[PDB]
Amino acid sequence: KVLRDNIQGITKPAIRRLARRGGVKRISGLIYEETRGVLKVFLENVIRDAVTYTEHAKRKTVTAMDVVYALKRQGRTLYGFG
Amino acid sequence: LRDNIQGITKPAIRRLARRGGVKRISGLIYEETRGVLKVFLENVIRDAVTYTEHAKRKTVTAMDVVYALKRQGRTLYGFG
Amino acid sequence: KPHRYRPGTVALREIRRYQKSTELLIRKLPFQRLVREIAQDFKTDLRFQSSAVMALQEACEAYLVGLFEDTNLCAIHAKRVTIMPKDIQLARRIRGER
Amino acid sequence: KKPHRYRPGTVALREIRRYQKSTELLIRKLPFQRLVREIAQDFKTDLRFQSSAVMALQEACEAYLVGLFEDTNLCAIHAKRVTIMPKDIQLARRIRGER
Amino acid sequence: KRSRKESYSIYVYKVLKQVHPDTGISSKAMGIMNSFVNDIFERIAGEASRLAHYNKRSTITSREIQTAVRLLLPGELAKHAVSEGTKAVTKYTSA
Amino acid sequence: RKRSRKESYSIYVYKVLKQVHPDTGISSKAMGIMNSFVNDIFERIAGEASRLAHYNKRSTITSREIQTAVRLLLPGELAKHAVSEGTKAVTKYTSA
Amino acid sequence: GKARAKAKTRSSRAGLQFPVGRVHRLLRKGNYAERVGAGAPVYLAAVLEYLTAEILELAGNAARDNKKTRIIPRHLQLAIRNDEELNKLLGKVTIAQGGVLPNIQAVLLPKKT
Amino acid sequence: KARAKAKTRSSRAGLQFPVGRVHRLLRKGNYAERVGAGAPVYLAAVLEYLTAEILELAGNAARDNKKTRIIPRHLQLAIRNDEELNKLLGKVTIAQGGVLPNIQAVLLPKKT
Amino acid sequence: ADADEILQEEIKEYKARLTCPCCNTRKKDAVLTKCFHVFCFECVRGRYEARQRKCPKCNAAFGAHDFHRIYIS
Amino acid sequence: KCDEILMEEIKDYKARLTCPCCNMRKKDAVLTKCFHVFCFECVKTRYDTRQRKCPKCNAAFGANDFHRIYIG
DNA sequence: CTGGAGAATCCCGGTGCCGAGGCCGCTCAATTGGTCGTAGACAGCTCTAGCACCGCTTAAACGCACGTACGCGCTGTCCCCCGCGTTTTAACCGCCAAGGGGATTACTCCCTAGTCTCCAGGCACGTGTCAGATATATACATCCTGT
DNA sequence: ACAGGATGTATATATCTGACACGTGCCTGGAGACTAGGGAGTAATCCCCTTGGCGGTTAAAACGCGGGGGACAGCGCGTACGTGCGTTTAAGCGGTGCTAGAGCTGTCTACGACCAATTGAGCGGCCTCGGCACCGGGATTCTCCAG
Ligand SMILES: [Zn+2]
Ligand SMILES: [Zn+2]
Ligand SMILES: [Zn+2]
Ligand SMILES: [Zn+2]
Repeated sequence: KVLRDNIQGITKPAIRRLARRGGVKRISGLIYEETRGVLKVFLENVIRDAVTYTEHAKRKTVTAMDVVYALKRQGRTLYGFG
Repeated sequence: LRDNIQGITKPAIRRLARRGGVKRISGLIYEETRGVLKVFLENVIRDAVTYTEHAKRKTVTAMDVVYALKRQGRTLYGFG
Repeated sequence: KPHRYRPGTVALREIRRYQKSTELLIRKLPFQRLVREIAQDFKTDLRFQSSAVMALQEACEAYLVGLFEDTNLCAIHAKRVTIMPKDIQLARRIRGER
Repeated sequence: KKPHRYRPGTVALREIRRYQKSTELLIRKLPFQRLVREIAQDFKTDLRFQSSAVMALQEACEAYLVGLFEDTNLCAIHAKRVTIMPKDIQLARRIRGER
Repeated sequence: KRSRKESYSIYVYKVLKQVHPDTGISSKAMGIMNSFVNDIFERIAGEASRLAHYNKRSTITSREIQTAVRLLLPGELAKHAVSEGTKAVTKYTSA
Repeated sequence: RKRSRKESYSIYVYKVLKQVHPDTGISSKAMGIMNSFVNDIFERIAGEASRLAHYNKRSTITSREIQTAVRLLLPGELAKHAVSEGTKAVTKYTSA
Repeated sequence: GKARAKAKTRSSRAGLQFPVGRVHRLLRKGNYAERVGAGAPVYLAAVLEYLTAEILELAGNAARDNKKTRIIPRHLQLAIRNDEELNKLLGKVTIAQGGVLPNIQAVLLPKKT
Repeated sequence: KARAKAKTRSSRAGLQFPVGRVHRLLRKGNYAERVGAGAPVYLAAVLEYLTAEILELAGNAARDNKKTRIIPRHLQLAIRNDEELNKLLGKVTIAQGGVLPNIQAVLLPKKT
Repeated sequence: ADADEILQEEIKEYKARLTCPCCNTRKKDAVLTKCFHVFCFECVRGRYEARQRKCPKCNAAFGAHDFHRIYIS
Repeated sequence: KCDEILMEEIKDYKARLTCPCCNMRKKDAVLTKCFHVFCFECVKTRYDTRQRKCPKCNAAFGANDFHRIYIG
């Protein structure tokens, strides 16, 4: 099975909630599409690094270790997963 | 050595802004730029002096400076 | 007689309730599907641990919240209370993402 | 009669072009060296500096201030301004992560 | 056989009970703590390795760790960590 | 007082420049820039490959760790071109 | 002769809760240097234990005022973000399930006419 | 006593960059307790390719500046005019390289 | 009939040398100032983006702005 | 009506490979200041008459600024 | 400028639940006690360059005059986003179920550390010489006043 | 929108001048050749645990609408900053001179690796009860319209 246009799954209320946690009062209507774009770019970078780490390990499953290494790679060190 | 931050003169800061593509500069820019420059020098020089102190040296070499810059994600080329 | 709050007050209430809370603000299945779509764009026939997807969601939510904080600061800088795509672009380019 | 006077901004644009085409140091060397020694004596008294160390510090500070002024100009343009104000530098530094 | 993994969980819990006798901790918080300890250990050890390489030293001593702590940790935290490390090294030297 | 011995990539950078720009010279400052760049990229690839070997509990760094480190660190099409060049050199080295 | 001491951990010799032996082993197997001194694991374990004690004290303080006797990642996040010095130590680090520090820009508050 | 005279591993792989020096630095840099035979070859190839790319771009900039000698300004222009090579060295500053000449469009004269 | 065939043949010959050898799909609008040969702008832009800084036919090395768009019409 | 487009197609292509001024020979020269294409002998003869300006866009150029090209 | 009505939130308390923490068993890695090698601390010497002062020149900083353009406050207007009710929808939980491959073990082989000798690749030094600033002398691209 | 006057900038030739490119002598760091032993590649197994489906349901998303409050264009002003000019300052360049400390070298010793025996710390599994989530209701607090 293949997956398409799941970037729309990051919905408008979800982006509004994320902005609320970021202390944003008013949100323009064009914020959402740019948020999909930038989140997609960030996910492409992180997932590409994680997939490269998985490919090096001869593995066909992306573990939390690969994601943690990809995050500590990009100056985005993540705690609580190993 | 006292009050050498004013040695970073107003026209020098304007020249720096011109290289940064700044067309108009406020008069209050210069003092705050001197302050942030002082902060940057404090960080870099503190790291460089720590590197020098570890080597049991009393001279701050250029390699200590480039190590200090590389520590702060500001890698500099041309000094080793 | 219907009761309505003036605009912004409910938004402030959501700001407070989502800054007090810590749970994920994105639905789990759509984000998992997006991650799997990007992964199969990179490498086909791929499997994901649940902890890996949760870590990716934590990282993406943290990144988006920080980006929205910087975007909000950009909005205040331009004497605005609403954020615009120019605010996001300016924040990203200052952070070095562009 | 009528001595020549460039309009405000075109001289500034000419300096922008000149200092973006050129590569030399924009701060006089002796005052910056004195500033470096002033800041360094607060960490270790009786300290010596290699000359190349001072040039490396000067290059780093030139680059940092040029990038900071680039971000400052972008912040000023974002606020629909062509002049840079201290709040522009504060916003740029806080987004960059120093503040 | 059976998988075996090591963590700073018991050490973090002992430190917590030393500093907060009547306070608990969750599994997720303990994971945060373990990740923090490994991250700081990696940073300090890598910095000490870099000092050893720069100074051509083939060994990592307490001087390298102290310099790494001074370089990485900020300000008053670095000062307290340096004092604690020196105290522990002097105590270990006697015993 | 004797004379020391300092290693550098200066002659290698000069050979590469001569094989890519036969009639173009390089200044000493630019040579220093190039040597610093080579050292930085070398240490970066080596550190990433060391971390890769540590993650996989592997005691040796082979061509595959450098493969992964180049695919990671180098961006865009630099990555795939350096992959092609490295695989070409490895094949030519194993053949001879 | 066989007359020897039973055991005496280096952590107890240095008066540390953190393991000097495990830190020494990780230093040896981390390929940091060809050799590791005797006092290097002691110093590193002391520094790690001090940092752990600081962050755990702050986290317990954050948990106490929340009527919770059990530290959660939210308490750790609050402890790190309130302490600007630990915050700058861990500026580029994100904590899972920690949320964010509650703050709102002063201009976003209601005008209250 | 019969043996082959000499053949550097850089010459075997057709590389200008030193495979032997890279191998020695890989062992001496404390990266792993073992280093494979093909790892320095591949790393030298990658370093040589990056050197060739940056040097070709710098020489192109030098020719466009009517100079036959590469200066740090030419290297800086080569880095900043190539997006991939720019973001490979995004957090890297070059001594005496200057900056890429650009002016924001709002700063240009209004032509009024 | 013969005249139409000859005209179609020479039109095909015109199509042969008016189209970029690298692409052979659509018309040339650019020149490299190193090899003095005409190509189309986005093919050489892709080659530069593909980090292939060699001319498709003579393999001459060209820079970032050694190619510029040609105003044929 | 297919043939009606045919000589219309001829006049469109035949116009744009020939010199804008001479209008009788294929273009084989360029001007890099104005980014325009002329033929070789026209720019030779119009350079020899000491007028260094582009006939259509009025761009000044030097001797080394214009050169032979292979349009084909 | 508040009263009061409506709605969101805090607090108090009972109850169940699931995971935090204590305990037990085991096992493997940290400890102890030696040997042996060599890394570095330690004194001594050399000599490179860092520092300090001096004087002349002139580039640059500085203080001021004056104009102008733009930063900012105010006004209008207007339209886009927020609050909210309703309908849809697919997220989420539970349960089931298959099998994919992560992880571990065992075996073998080949690849790399280690050694010894050897030689030539590269570095330090020296020296010719030539892009290259550095001037003038001449021919266009803007800037600004003016109509 | 268009002269033109002036200002600045882009090309075309002599001329020195250190810096750069090439030639030499070492010498020590890579290359050849060979050993040996451990790291890892490969085959096999098994058992987590990941993926996929089905069903309930229900919280959340999507939709549409009213309106109000913020975005933005425009206007006015006044002041802060740009530009130019005369003045003063100190940066820069060179030259000398002194020596402090970088850098290197020889001793040797005292730490760090290595290794055999072992044992006590630390991890996996079990289990229990209590901290906490949740439900539910009242009291408190915030918001907003209408006086
Ligand atoms: Zn083409
Ligand atoms: Zn060609
Ligand atoms: Zn013609
Ligand atoms: Zn023209």
